[PDB]
Amino acid sequence: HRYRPGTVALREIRRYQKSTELLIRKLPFQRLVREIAQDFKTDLRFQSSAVMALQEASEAYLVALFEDTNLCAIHAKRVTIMPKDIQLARRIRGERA
Amino acid sequence: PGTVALREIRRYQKSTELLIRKLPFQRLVREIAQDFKTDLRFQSSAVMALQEASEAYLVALFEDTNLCAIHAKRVTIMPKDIQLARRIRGER
Amino acid sequence: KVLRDNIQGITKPAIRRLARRGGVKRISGLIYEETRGVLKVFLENVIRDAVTYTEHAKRKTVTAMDVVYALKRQGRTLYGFGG
Amino acid sequence: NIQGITKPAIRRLARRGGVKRISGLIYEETRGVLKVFLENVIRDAVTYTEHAKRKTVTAMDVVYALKRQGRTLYGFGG
Amino acid sequence: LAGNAARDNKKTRIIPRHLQLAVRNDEELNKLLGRVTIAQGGVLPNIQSVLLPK
DNA sequence: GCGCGTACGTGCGTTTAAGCGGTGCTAGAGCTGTCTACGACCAATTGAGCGGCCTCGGCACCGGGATTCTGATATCGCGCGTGATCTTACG
DNA sequence: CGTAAGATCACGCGCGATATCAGAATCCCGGTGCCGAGGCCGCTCAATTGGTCGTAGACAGCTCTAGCACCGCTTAAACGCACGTACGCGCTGTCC
Repeated sequence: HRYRPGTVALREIRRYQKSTELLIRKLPFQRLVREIAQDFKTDLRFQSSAVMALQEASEAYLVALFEDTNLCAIHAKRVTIMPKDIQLARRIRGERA
Repeated sequence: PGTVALREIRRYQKSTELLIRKLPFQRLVREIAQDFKTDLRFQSSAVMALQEASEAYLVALFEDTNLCAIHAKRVTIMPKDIQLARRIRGER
Repeated sequence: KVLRDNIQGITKPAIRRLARRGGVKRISGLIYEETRGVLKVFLENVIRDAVTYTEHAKRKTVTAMDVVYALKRQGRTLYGFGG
Repeated sequence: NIQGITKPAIRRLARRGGVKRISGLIYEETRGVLKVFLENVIRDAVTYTEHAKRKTVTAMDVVYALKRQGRTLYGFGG
Repeated sequence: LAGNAARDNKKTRIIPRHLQLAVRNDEELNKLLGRVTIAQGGVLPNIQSVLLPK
């Protein structure tokens, strides 16, 4: 049959909050890191542990940001996060101006 | 309604003089300190620095509260706005 | 002389002026008590740190330097009173 | 390159964050935010590496950078 | 607290997730590590009310 | 978008403790002279943690079986609407 | 006697909770292998003590200035009510 919209989302929330394995596949993230680094200095090498540290920190930061964004959306009687939610969250955090 | 609100906003954003009255604030600070340890005295400049910090903090908090209220298609700040602002700030 | 209920010394017009400097236009009734609570928490933390520094100094008087050090501890550095 | 951070990956990160419903423009906004964050952290890490006269950014550089930004990380030789 | 958690999760060896659970579930430790992200730590299970089915 | 309940603004009136100044008392901070305990270091001594190398196992994986959970449907129940029978009123 | 209004019973139609099927989740269990954890042995490298020196700190005494308290004065600041008006709450239509 068919699951009603919004149920598999909750199931995925339960599934992912119980696990700790990273959610961005390694190689695209690594290539993004190398691209970003290149603009600051040429011909650079990275220790795999450094890439893992970056990935851990970024993923944790994004998860926290999404938590705050979800709180913002809920504050507006909403259930879908929208760009304005992220902007407000970062603004209050003091990251964005 | 609401005109004098804007007038007051402009007036108090033009000036810098402190908004909380001096002697109630001093009494409150003395009480709070008393509960942490008895028989404390204060340099008046220490009280003034405490008041400056408190007022700056409260004005920034109110800015964030107003930002939260606008986010909810509202114009009046309400306690849940402050709670959201402090949560997002990482305060407890 | 005993001190009691001074937190109400933060009168409604004062909190209102503060919000005005914060750009707020319309203020709900319940805001005032929440603001008093927030102010009390902030003062408790700052004065806890300041009184700790004062105790280490073995002084019976709290100095502005103590307040400035406490504020710098809380990631709320302040200029204009030394340090 | 930046697009390699796939929409569904952002969906997984949000799910772990507790989000139920996601907007279309979110994905791109998240890509921008992640770009900025990586930019700052990697800038600091490189800065350290340059000062170390090494062509190989180390994990210690990343840890020190994250500490600078008030985002301390554990598990890589703190 | 981490050993307690590992017992609750029925494991003999502590892994990061146990440390994360012990820290975040504990109020004072969570406050102390307020600006620390623990590698392979994950998050606590927490679903907002309004997101739950009716 | 529409419709309804209402919190509190301005103004007015009333009342009060917050700043100035004036005096008076003074607590412990700040600045000189005495006196004394102890850690860096050098020699010499001794011993413990890190690493190399062995040994061992709690859990992942596979595969299978058993217990649970939404979506759909349908009966029981309750509530609303209509007709038939009994009752009362009028003609 | 005959017609019209009202109460109750029977029958029919509509909204809500809760018995059942069924595919997808989730948990438990038999049996195997492994890379990480644990222990023993060497080896440097680390920790401790005999004994010295200047250095910092503790102590005591003289000096006093803003810290504290009250009195009187003046007045800007704070609190209660009429009200009505825009704001908050709730229901509803549309389609993104």
